Formats: sequence, structure tokens, C-alpha cells
Amino acid sequence: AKTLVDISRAQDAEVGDGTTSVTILAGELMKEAKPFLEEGISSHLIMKGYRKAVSLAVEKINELAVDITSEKSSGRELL
Amino acid sequence: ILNVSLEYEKTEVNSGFFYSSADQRDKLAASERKFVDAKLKKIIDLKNEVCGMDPDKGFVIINQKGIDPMSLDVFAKH
Amino acid sequence: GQIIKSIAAIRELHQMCLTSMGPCGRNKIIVNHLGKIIITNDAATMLRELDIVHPAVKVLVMATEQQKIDMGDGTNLVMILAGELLNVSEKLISMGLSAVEIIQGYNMARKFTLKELDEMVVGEITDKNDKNELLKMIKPVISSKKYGSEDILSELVSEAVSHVLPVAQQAGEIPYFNVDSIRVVKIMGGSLSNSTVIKGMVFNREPEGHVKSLSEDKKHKVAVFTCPLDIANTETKGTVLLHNAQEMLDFSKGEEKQIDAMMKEIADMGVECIVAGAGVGELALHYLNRYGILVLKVPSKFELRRLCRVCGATPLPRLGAPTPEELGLVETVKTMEIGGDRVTVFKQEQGEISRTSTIILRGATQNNLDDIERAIDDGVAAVKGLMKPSGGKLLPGAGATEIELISRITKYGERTPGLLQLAIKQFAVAFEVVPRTLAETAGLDVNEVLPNLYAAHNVTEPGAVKTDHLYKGVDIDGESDEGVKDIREENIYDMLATKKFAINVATEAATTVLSIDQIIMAKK
Amino acid sequence: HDAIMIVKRALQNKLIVAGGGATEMEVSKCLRDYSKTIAGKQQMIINAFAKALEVIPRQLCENAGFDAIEILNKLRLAH
Repeated sequence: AKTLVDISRAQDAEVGDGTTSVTILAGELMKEAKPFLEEGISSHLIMKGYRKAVSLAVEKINELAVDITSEKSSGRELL
Repeated sequence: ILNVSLEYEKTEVNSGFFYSSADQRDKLAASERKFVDAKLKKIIDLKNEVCGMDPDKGFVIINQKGIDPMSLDVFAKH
Repeated sequence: GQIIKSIAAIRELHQMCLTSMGPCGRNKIIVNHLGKIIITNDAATMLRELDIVHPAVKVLVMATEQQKIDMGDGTNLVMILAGELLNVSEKLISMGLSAVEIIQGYNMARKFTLKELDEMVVGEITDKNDKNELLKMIKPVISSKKYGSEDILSELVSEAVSHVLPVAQQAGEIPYFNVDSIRVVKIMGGSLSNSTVIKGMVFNREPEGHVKSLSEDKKHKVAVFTCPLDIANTETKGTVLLHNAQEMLDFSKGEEKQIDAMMKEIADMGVECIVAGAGVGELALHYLNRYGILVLKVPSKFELRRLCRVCGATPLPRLGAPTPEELGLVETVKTMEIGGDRVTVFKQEQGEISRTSTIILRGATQNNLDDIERAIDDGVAAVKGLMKPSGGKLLPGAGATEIELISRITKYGERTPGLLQLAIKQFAVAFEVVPRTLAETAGLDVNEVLPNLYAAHNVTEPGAVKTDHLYKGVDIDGESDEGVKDIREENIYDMLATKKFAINVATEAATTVLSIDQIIMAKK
Repeated sequence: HDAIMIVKRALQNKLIVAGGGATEMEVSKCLRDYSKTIAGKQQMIINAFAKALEVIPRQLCENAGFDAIEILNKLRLAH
């Protein structure tokens, strides 16, 4: 349980936002994997399934995040 | 077998030789190496008289007591 | 039936090591009684932090340290194999076969295995010490420890090894690579991609002076002084005291004139760096800033030993006698900011080749930062295995070695008549724990991958000479695959010196346990 | 003064996303479609990660007084 505290201190230091949300997200992800243990699924494929989703999420966030400078905007009108 | 001390010795009470100039270096250090140089210079003369020419031979010193850093360079050349 | 319960006590700790070896392995958090948390993936290090109750377990712990001290690699192969040799012997002890002939069977099977290890060598390491050639040995060492860092850490470790090794070939008389030549340092911030390789020791402390770094001049003189910086007094007592205000002006100005006179003779000799192992006074730092001398303090005596092997400096028992014979020479020393903090490092250029290097690690995860620190130390011992005792020979890893030994041992089982056939057959079956552990921890079905492993090394070829693919190993998968894959694609190999030494230790470890039919203990 | 403090933090980092469950719901919807093209046990594992992302908008609605049961169905409908 100290791992959730260590990642929260780095969340408040390097960033400063999302200290509470990173623990709730890590905990809720743990609850979804609880019934997977009773079925006999090993943790190896469980980790590969989430790491693949995060890899596809980073590419999706970059598409969702809108960063424009010289296209239909400028350094002023954007803000 | 060599029973004499080849390492620098100090007075029974804690003391040291501190020189403030290059001239005082050989003056203070001579008291510690006085007993060392007397025995050491006589040992190296044995290598010239005995086992000087003869190949495939060697000379080993027991020296139960310690060894000073000064004699380490002398033993390496011979 | 204490011999059966003794195996069950080891069986409780056997599954602990089954979760260690392999890429699925994980470190274990242990809280010491002093309030210190030690976290490492290596199982041999964990054994020192665990309290052992049964004295029979200490036999395997003592045998585990034999693998770490000499070869330094394969500690998981010794403990896991020794635990399986007791399980396959549990059926023989129960069947009515005496433990005496069980021990005799392993001695005959051990000699048959050692002779086959020389014929299983595929490739040979030329000991070129090239940056690309070291990537083949280091990759499997980093493997089965930390995932995803095997590509980045391969270039960092192989680069530091080539810096401390001179240029030589076909000479095994004089040893070169030691175990202290690679130091691991860590700093908060950054990532693994921004990490670099330093040709010398790295100091993370402050210079403690207004001089940040020295100049670019070639062959900077470095002097190591064990005596602290202060006016010379009597070695016995010699406490400075003030009886009256008249002696205050003489004692205050006396320390200013004596220290400045000694620092002037050092700067005239060309020494721009003074290493003081003891404390430094206030008036000493003022004179060093005007002469442009870098201030360095190393109280640890262990760091001073590796420094003498680089520049050639020697610690002086006195102060103010810069003998040029014992002084060292460093090509370039600079103070740069790496990892977010400005630190003064130690490196070289061409001459005075350093025999000790340090790798700087960076990352945003504190738990994985200490795991890499312990993982690099296992890679340091892998370079030591390149020496004369079968350093160039290598065997295919990733479960390909343990499975191939099954066909060779069972071939010698029917060849040797007598009661030894029971121990020889069970000796080859005990090697099935290695492929089963990698397949079980990876989520792969035992009914799927395991029957394909036996069919990979056993085929029917219309000819006397073997052909097709003998390189098929055990695959962890993790994404998708059909059957198994060839090991020659990823070039994961195991050295002969590591595999051959791990078999003899694991054999003698199980021999001691099976030979003990009674254990006498006493309460403390 | 309030308008400057809002764009102040946006000037330090110009990479931003739409908050309020917008981005969180888009990621959960796409990962369910990407799992449909991925055979094996990783399909049900990625779907578990998409469901684990729903806890962030949940607690935001429950703490603000909104009903997390109704807003979950109404948001995904228009999504």
C-alpha cells in the first residue's frame, strides 16, 4: 500500500495535479482484476493487457489533445 | 631468517617528525632509517657477493616484523 | 518421516523462488527490525534478509552464496533445481529405493552431464570486447529481471566495460576486469534514455567552494591528503587555547601565515586538486579559492582505493609535502548538471586509462531505480566469466538447455544396467521444472506449450545426422504466438562457465539433504 | 484578473485535453473496439481497463450531488 503513497508524492512534486485521482484509478483497476484471479488467469497476461491499453491510449490522447499554433490560430487567439 | 625490524620505529610515547623545509626532511627522517639503513645496506651487499652471477637462483627474507614503504622500491629493483 | 517433511519445509520456500526467475519475477519488500526497507529482485540477496528457522534450509542458502561469490550469475538456477531434485527423490525414497543408491545415481548422472556440456556449445566468444559483441552476453543477464529496460541498459553497461579494459588479445596471464570496476549511482529525475556512461567515478556531493571546476589543461595533478587541513601541531594533544588577549593576535595570524605558506608550495608544484579525507577548517577554504584549487572530501576509505588505480595518486600521512612521485594525473575534470543537480564528476580523455567506471542512472520511479542498481551488479559478474575457465563457450538458454538434456540422459539410462536406472531417469525429469515455471508464470497452458517443447527437441529425421531446428527454446509470449520460436532470433545464450558451475553446486546441495536422515536441534 | 490566471497555467504547458469526463469516455469507448480486433485473453482485460476509467466521472458526480447512475447512461448515449 506504500506504493500508492510513493506515486502520489511524485504526482504532487513533478506535476502537482491528480494526486487523488491517481490512487483512485490505480485502486479501481485493482478491483476489476479481482475476479480474474479466481478464474485462474495468471498476472502475466493481465499486465500485458493493461500495458497494451495504455500504449493505445497515449496515441489516442495525442489525437484528442488539440495543439495548434499556425493553423487557424496564433499565439494570442488560442488563449 | 631476519629478526631485525626493517620498518620505521617511534618513541614509546606518541610523537612524530614534522619538517617545514626540504633541508629538515633528511635530518628528521634519518633517525628512523638509521637502524633500517644499517641492516639494509649490509643485506644488499650479500646479493652482490653471493648469488650475484649465478642464474636461476633467488634470495628471500623472512622478516617477522613489518616493512617500511622505503624498502619496497629497493626490493623491487633486485 | 522427517525427511519428507524437510522437503515440505523447503517446498514452502520453493514456490518463493519460482516467482523470481523469469521475466514475470518481482522484488519482495522486507521491513527490517531497524526500520529499513530493502527491495531487490535477486533471490540470493533476499535470503540474507530472511529469518531461517529449519537448519536444513541453511544448507541451500550456503550453497546459493557459492554461486554469487564466484560466478555471480545463476543463483536462481541453483536454488530452484536443488528444490526439484528433492521432489523427484521423494518418489524414490517412498518407492523403497534407498537414499544411498539415490546419491550414487546422481554422481553417475553428474559425470555424464559434464561430458555432454562440451558438445552442446554452438558459438564461441572471441573476447573482442566490442560494444556490439558485449550486447549478446549482457542481454540475457538483464532479461528475467526487469522488462522493457533490456534495450536501454544494454548500451549503458557494455559501454562502461570497454572503458576499463585495455587493448589485448590471447593473453590470460594478467587479469584485468575486477568486480569493483563498475559503480552504480542513482539520482532523482530524468529517464533511462537520458542516462550516459562515465569513464570514471561519479561524485554527487558539492565542491564546498567558490571554484566550480578546474581548467582544460592536460594532466591535472591530484593529491590525496589523509591529514586534515590545519596548522601543524604536536601529534600528542596540542589543543589551541588562549590564556590572554596578547596571544590571540599571534595564534590567529600564525594559522593564517602557516596555512598560506603550505598552500603556496602545493600550487607551485602544479597541483590543482586536493583530496582531504578528514574535515577542512574555515581558513583553509579561503586560500584554495584564490589559487584555483578544487576542494574534494572523500571520508570513505573504499572510494579512495579505486581512485589510486586511475590517476596513480597516493595518500600522504602528512600535510605540506607534495612529492611528485606519488602524485596522480587526470586528463579532464569538470562539474556539470546531470539529473537536475550540479555535481562534480571524475572522468578522463586518453592517457591514464581508468580501471574503474561509474554508470549514472535516471528515472521517475524510486522502486524500479533500486531494482536496476541490483540488476547491474549481476551484469558486472557476467564479464568476469569471460576468463580462461571456458569464458568463450556458450550454450543456448531460455529453457533450451534443460529440455535438451532430457534426451541425452535418458539415452544413458538404458545403457547403464542395474538399480541406477531409477535415479538416472528421475534426474532428467527434474529438469522439467525450468520450462514449466516459465510457462506457468506466463499464463500459457501446460497442456499446450509443454507437449510442443518435447516435440521440438525430439523429431524423426530421415538420416543419421541431426537437422532442421535444434535451437527451439521456451517462449514467454505476452502478445501472441503459435507454438514456440527460435532462440537464435533474439540471441539469448548462457555461458558454459555459469551453467556448468550451477549444476555441480545444485547436485551437492541435494546430496547433503538426502544424506541427512536425522536432525538434532536445541532451544536457545 | 481571473481571465489571466486561467490562461497563465495554459501558457506553461500548451498541451491540454477536454475535461469533465469527455476524454475519459472517449478512451473507454475506443479500447472496447480495439479489443474486438485482438484475439485471446487480452480482449476481456482491456475491457476491464475501460470500465475502470468510469470511476473518475462517478465520484465527481456523486460528490457534486449528481446521480452517477443516470449520468453514466445519458453521457454514453450522446457520446
